[PDB]
Amino acid sequence: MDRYGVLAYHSVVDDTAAKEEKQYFPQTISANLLISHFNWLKDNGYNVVSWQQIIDAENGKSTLPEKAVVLSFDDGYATMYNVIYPILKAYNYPAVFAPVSSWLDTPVNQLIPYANIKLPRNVFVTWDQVREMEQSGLVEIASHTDNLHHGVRANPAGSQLPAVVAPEYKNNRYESKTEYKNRLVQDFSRSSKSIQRQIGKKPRIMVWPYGQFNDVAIDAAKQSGMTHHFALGQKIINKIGDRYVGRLLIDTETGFSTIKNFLD
Ligand SMILES: [Cl-]
Ligand SMILES: [Zn+2]
Ligand SMILES: [Zn+2]
Ligand SMILES: [Zn+2]
Repeated sequence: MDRYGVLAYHSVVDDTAAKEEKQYFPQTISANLLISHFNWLKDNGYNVVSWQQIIDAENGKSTLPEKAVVLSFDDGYATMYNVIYPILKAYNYPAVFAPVSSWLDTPVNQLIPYANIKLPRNVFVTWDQVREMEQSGLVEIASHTDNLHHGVRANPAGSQLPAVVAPEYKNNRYESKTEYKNRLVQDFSRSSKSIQRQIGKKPRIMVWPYGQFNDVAIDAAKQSGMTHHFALGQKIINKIGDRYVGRLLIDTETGFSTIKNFLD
């Protein structure tokens, strides 16, 4: 066919504990739930394809199988390497991984400023780990911004919005449209270079933090080679060649009927 679905995952842990009170990051699920999805896909005729097969399809080099599905993992959590990757290898499932590049670029001796707190560097993967995963041929490296996976103050009353989608209010004023666009263009361009130099491939997908984007962000990403962009459930079916790619956001309540209705 000419259609494909996309699933969006974040962290995956061995812990089967109920998660609501455990202080993980949002949308963290259990490895059992992940396996259940991986089993349900293959036992229902869904074929996991790599991003390369998508690109090969749009370029008229090969066709996709029926009920094509892409798997995607956001943020750069060490669980990508420690929990997810062994499972991808066991299933021979490829995937797209979107680490925040300034998090990875943080030296091992430093914490990562993250809203009100500072995180141990090994919450996240190292670049050695990313190289190994990419070299397997199973994992495509996408961008998830360099350092725009945070909020900015978006008004004088102290409202905070994702940095990608809001001119910043600081020094008692709003960014100019030109300042705001510049902020996205340079961050995205540093992300592309940060990934390229470790990995050998410029990323060719932008994955938006929190699913949120706009026209300025799209054009900023496009300028650095990321015309394909991954959002969340604001679009369900993707056709070969689409720039705007929708995804299902996975959470601990995502059961088979949820996945089925989406992929239907
Ligand atoms: Cl997301
Ligand atoms: Zn099975
Ligand atoms: Zn995400
Ligand atoms: Zn994210």
